[PDB]
Amino acid sequence: PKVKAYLSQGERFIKWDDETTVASPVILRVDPKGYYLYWTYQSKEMEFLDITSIRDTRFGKFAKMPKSQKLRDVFNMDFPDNSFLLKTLTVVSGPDMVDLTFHNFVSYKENVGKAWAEDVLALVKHPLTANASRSTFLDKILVKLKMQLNSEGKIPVKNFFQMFPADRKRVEAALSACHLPKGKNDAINPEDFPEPVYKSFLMSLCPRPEIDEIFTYMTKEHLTKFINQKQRQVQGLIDKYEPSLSPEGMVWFLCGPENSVLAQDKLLLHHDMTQPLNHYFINSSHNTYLTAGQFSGLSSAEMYRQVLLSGCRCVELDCWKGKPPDEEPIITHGFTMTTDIFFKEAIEAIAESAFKTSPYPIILSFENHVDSPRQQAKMAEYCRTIFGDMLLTEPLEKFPLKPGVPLPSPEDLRGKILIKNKKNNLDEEEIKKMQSDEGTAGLEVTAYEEMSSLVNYIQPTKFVSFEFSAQKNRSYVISSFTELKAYDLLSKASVQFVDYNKRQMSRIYPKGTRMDSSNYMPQMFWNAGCQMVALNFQTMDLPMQQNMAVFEFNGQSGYLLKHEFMRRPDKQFNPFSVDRIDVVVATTLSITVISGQFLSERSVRTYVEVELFGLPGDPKRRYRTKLSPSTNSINPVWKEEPFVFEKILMPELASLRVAVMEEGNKFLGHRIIPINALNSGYHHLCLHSESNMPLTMPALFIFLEMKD
Ligand SMILES: [Ca+2]
Repeated sequence: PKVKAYLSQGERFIKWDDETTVASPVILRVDPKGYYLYWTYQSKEMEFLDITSIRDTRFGKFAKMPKSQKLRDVFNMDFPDNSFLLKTLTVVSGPDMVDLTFHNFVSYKENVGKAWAEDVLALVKHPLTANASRSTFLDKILVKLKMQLNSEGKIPVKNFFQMFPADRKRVEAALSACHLPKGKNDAINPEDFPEPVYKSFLMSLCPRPEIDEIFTYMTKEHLTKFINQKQRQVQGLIDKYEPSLSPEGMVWFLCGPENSVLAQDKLLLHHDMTQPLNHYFINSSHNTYLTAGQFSGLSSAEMYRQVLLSGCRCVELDCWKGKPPDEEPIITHGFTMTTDIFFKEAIEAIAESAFKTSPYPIILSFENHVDSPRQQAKMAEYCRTIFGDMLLTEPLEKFPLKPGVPLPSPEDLRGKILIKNKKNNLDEEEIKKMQSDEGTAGLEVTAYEEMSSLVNYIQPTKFVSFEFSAQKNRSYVISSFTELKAYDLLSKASVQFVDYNKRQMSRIYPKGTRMDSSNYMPQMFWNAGCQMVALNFQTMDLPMQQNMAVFEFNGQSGYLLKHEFMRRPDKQFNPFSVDRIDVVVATTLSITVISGQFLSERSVRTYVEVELFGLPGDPKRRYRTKLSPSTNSINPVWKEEPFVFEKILMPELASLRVAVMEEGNKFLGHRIIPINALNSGYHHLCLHSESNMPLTMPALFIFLEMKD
């Protein structure tokens, strides 16, 4: 995705901060490679923001507004017919959904911020941007080093120490090996640090003798043999990667884009999007308005923006009456100490962000406690007016709400918002039981005409039995279960649950005892064909690590087509009891964890954990490498046998977790990858954060092999 020329040429803005009240003129740019959004002050200083760190961009009325009187005067915000809203730009960045930074800009020229917002987000959100080769992430480092210059236009040696902080002596030695100065207060001409010199620097700092071991120099014939035998035109690869094929040439080849750990086409939108809505796994958030714990902490409408921007397609609104003297509907976790937001604010947030990154339909799960015709009427009017044409207010002509009629497809409902709401306890012991399980979901109130009229394809009803649901044969009825109730059902009525999910929707949500907003592991519910397995997006624990990872695929649309046997009515499937037909494309996966590079910002021992998520009958062994030989985190090499996952039964449903840890089990980076997206051979596995964001420094070198 090429960086448009105007972005690299730059535009004039005033950058402002509310906490400091400082407003400074800047030129804003994206570098030609699209690694950094950066701004340059009049005094020549620069600040950089990784493109991969950007979560959203906002223009006009959606941008952040200056709150201090000092800044309001500067921007003439107390004036009739001012052009301030034609000048505002906000860039939102952060390592997860909650820890957000707002970078705020006001353009000198009118209207330019719209293009900046749209084009920058397009670069950030392209499924391939985060999935570049190891070489690209290494290049990102080089570009930073060469752009962050001192007063004399030179690279301070201290910037090398900051970039590679684990071992100063080794950095000094690598600079010296390149005939560059290594003095603490020395500086380097950027002209003396082109790509080949950078490569030499890396080879000195981070030697790769484990790659030299594959040479058992290469010619055309020998390298062709390697590519055809191990990795599952050759002279052109030598010309591209050989510095003078040498060991170093092989290093760069193996770090290059010709070698991809993923079948990258699978990151793009590519699933059949024309099947009934309930034939997909749907990315789903629980108690979306909460930023932290379930019992206390801030509620924020910003959570709706954040989850929707990551392709979440099902969110939750817990609606309550205003607290007298207030008479305006609010969103909060009832009977707790969580803060309140206005219902209106949530609708405004959803309307803004709903289709920015995915065009496919969203479902709003209302948990309604507003036992007021007036306040329900306000709720319904907010939805109708703010969502406008986005709101699905009536069923589609092709899909009437009658027995035997399937749900419409994601494609049939492109750009539509669907409302899930009802459509037309007392003592200490009972309270405790409810709090431990369904929580406030056990306390919903009757819907009146205004709210009822908005409900069509997602009608919640009390579950009776799978037999009863099958008899009634209504695809437009949804059943919701706590993790506890659904576990009881999937354990005791597995086949019936899968069959239910071929016709109707189920939504799963965390039990009430999880007051710290911990998550349950989603796999067992996906295994039963459950579509909306709702998790707390503010908690990037293992469940969310998996959720973010698997939903990155299919364009981060928030929809993944379920396995054929979870869809077609003529093949009964039981995830606990596979048959001959189920296992037709079973595979055995071997992964060898060979070595790691720049794994930590400090010298500490490290190890790698590997496991598989999948069916009950899938291989359950969890592997760990030994600790690294020493506290060397620059280039540890392990001496491990392949980790074998024998008979992955239905690879489409399985994912491989590879997680890198410091001694003590402190997270450094990970990947969770659907089995069918993996390429075989020697690869440099670039590591992601808990929230699946690409990390620049750390990588693993691995060998993958798959057999029938
Ligand atoms: Ca709720």
